[PDB]
Formats: sequence, C-alpha cells, structure tokens
Amino acid sequence: GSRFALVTPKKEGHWDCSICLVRNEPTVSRCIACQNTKS
Amino acid sequence: PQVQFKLVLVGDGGTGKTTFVKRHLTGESEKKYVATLGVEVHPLVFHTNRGPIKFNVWDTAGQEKFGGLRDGYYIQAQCAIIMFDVTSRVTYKNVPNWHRDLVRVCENIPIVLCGNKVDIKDRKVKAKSIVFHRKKNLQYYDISAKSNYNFEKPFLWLARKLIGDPNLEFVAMPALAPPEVVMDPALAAQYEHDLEVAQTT
Ligand SMILES: Nc1nc2c(ncn2[C@@H]2O[C@H](COP(=O)(O)OP(=O)(O)O)[C@@H](O)[C@H]2O)c(=O)[nH]1
Ligand SMILES: [Mg+2]
Ligand SMILES: [Zn+2]
Repeated sequence: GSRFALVTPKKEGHWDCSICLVRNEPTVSRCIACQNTKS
Repeated sequence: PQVQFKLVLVGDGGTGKTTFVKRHLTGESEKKYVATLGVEVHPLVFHTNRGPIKFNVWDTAGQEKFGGLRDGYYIQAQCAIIMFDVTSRVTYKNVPNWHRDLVRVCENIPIVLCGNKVDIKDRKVKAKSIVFHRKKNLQYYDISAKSNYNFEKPFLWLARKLIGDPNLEFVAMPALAPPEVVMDPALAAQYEHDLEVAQTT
C-alpha cells in the first residue's frame, strides 16, 4: 500500500499531448498518434 | 504527473462500446475530442490500494462500421478491450480480425475480451462458444453496459497486468450512470457458472 504507492511518471522533456493525452518523446514536436503539433 | 494508460476500445459497430465507456460519469464530463482521428478520449480514474490509475479510453465515432481503423488510433496503445455482442454471432466471429489488427500495431499489450448485452434474455453466444481468449492469453468477462454489470472487471484485470501486482484492488467503485436495465441476479449467477465449467473443459 502506502509503502508501495505507485511511482509518478518521471518525464523530462516528454510531453503529454493536450488533444489526445498520448505521451511523446522530447525530440518530436508533433504527436505521433493524432499528428497535432505540441500544445 | 499522474499514472495513466492509453486503452483502445475496439469491436464491431453496435456492440456497445460507446454505451460502455459512457457509464463512467467523470470520464464522460472530462472527455476530449480528437478531430484529426475522430475519437473521444475518456479519462477514467480508478482508485486502487496503491493510488489512482487513469485509463484514457479511446472511443471511435463509428468509423469501424465501414472499414478498418487508421494507425494513429492504435499508436501507443498500452492495453485494449475487444467487445462483441452476445446477441449477434457475427460480432463474435469478427473478434479475431480485431485482435489481428491490434497486435499488428501494438504487439503483445494486455487485452480483455468482453461479451456485452448479457442483460438480454435471448442470448446467442454462450459461454461454451467463447474460446478465442483461451487461445491467445486473454481474459474474458461477460458485461452489460446498460446495467453496469461487471463494469470494473476489465479495468481491474488490466491494472493488475500493467502494474505487475496480482493483489491490486479498487478501494471503491467509480461513480457510474444509474442502471437503465436490471441485470437479473440469477441469470448473472448462471452465466458466471457457465463460464467456470467451460474453463475446466
Ligand atoms: N440491452 C442492452 N443494450 C445495449 C447495451 N449496450 C448497448 N446497447 C445498445 O446497442 C446499440 C449500440 O450501442 P453503441 O454504444 O452505440 O455501440 P457501438 O457502435 O459499439 O459504440 C445501442 O442501441 C445501445 O443502446 C447493453 O449492455 N444491454
Ligand atoms: Mg460507438
Ligand atoms: Zn495527440
């Protein structure tokens, strides 16, 4: 339980697409799923 | 900064995918429309004994009725639900096509097979006929979207697989839309029994 609280995603430069919520790598500026530009 | 998974919800049109995802009230109020792909992403929070988990469930806008879905719909999926309608054999017959299209893009992600609409007395696809999951390392559940029957079970199984914790539990059910039909408790027990004796055979 508390001793094993799920670890938060540690994401440096990775971004969550604001349109479809897919996680993208720091290098790309366009979401690999919905193809919208980072926002 | 929260734990979340992309879950793709696939199956023949008319099997109840939209009705099913919509039971989760907060996932409906906070849903997000993806205009490029024609998708509504429902963020479904479940509260486990180790903290909250969010399933971002991708619901189609009906395009599955006229052809296959585009790659982008499947991209970066981390789990899946394949649904069919137990009152329509053809929707069960097409399950292998959906599974194939899934693993082509996503490979060996955990998948749950769901037979929907078991509230309807005149059931066509019965436990004895449901065997595709046994062949492919998939879990199966009967479900009735309109009565919330077994709503949490696909998500609990997926959560245990994704986290790697067979003792993961939901500390409470999510807030769900009130049932529109009653699921007969005896029919439910009968069906649960039918699935057990078929796992043995
Ligand atoms: N009796 C019963 N009807 C359902 C259930 N789920 C969906 N239906 C109906 O099946 C029809 C198709 O529903 P829908 O969610 O749009 O299917 P989808 O095309 O796969 O998204 C609709 O008329 C639903 O009301 C269920 O669990 N029980
Ligand atoms: Mg639909
Ligand atoms: Zn996106």
